[PDB]
Amino acid sequence: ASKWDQKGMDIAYEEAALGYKEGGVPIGGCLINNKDGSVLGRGHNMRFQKGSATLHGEISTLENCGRLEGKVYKDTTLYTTLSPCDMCTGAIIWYGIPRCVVGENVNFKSKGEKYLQTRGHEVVVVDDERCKKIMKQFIDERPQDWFEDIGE
Amino acid sequence: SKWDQKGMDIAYEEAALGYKEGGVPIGGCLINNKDGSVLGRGHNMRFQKGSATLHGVISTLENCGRLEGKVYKDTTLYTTLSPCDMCTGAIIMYGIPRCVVGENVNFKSKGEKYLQTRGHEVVVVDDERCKKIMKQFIDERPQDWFEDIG
Ligand SMILES: [Zn+2]
Ligand SMILES: [Zn+2]
Repeated sequence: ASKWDQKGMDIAYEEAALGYKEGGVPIGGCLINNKDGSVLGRGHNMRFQKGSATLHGEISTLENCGRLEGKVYKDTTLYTTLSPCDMCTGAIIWYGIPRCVVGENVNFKSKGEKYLQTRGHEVVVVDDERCKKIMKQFIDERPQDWFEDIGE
Repeated sequence: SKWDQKGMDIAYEEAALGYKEGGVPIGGCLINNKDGSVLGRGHNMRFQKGSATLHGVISTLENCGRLEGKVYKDTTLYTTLSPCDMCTGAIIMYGIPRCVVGENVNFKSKGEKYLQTRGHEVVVVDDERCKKIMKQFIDERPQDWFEDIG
C-alpha cells in the first residue's frame, strides 16, 4: 500500500459527502501524484448538480485536473469511493493511471474492475464502511435516481 | 440501416465545425433507431474548453442530457473516428447497441474490438471526408495530436 492511500480515500470520501449534501449521488474521488502526494484534482458525481450524463465521480475528478501531460498521469493514483463503471474504467485506461483505489464494490460493481486488471492496472478495494454506508443510504432513499446513474 | 447516411452527415458536420473553432475534428451524434430523431450531437472540446474528458463521443452524450436508461437501448451512436477506451466504456455503460465509425485509419484503439467483445455492433464506413479532415489536422498539428493520443 502507498503512503498516500489514507489521504486519497479521505479526500475522496469528503467529495462524496459534499456531493451528498448538495443533493446528488455520494460518489467522490481525487487524483494524487504518487511521488510527493500532491492532489492534482478532486470532484464528485454531478448528475443532479449539473444535469450531467457523463460527470461521474471519476470523470469529474479527471476534468477538475485540467489538461495534464501524459507523463503526469503515469505516476498517479485515482481514488474513488465506488467501484468504477465501464466508462470510468475506460477513462482510467485511456489516461494510463496505473493505480485505482476503490472504497467499496458492494453497492455497485461492473466488469470494469476486472478489465482494469486485464489491461495491467492495479486495483485496490479497501472495503471502506463510511463509503458503503453513505452510498447505501442514497440508494435506499432515492432508488429511482440511482438506476439513472448506471444507465439501467 | 436507413439512418446511417444521416448520422454520419451530422457527425461530419460537427467535426468540421469543431475544426473551424480550432479544435480536434472529431464529431458525433446520437440517433433514435425507430424514427431517426437526433437525440444530441457534439464534437471534441479539448481546445475549445481546455477539457480533459470532452471527447467527441463524451461531448455528444453530454449534449443529449440525462435520459432514462431505456432510451439508449434502441439508438445508434455515430462518430467520425474510432473511439478510445473511454468513449468505448461510455457506449458500453449506457447500453448503446450500435456504433457507426467514420474511419479507423488515422486512429484505432483496443476499444473497437472490446465493443464487439461486449456484444455491441461496430460498423466502420471508411468515410473519405472524415479521413481527409482528420489527416489534415494531424499533418498541421502533430504535436497537439501526439500530446493527446501518444
Ligand atoms: Zn462511472
Ligand atoms: Zn475518446
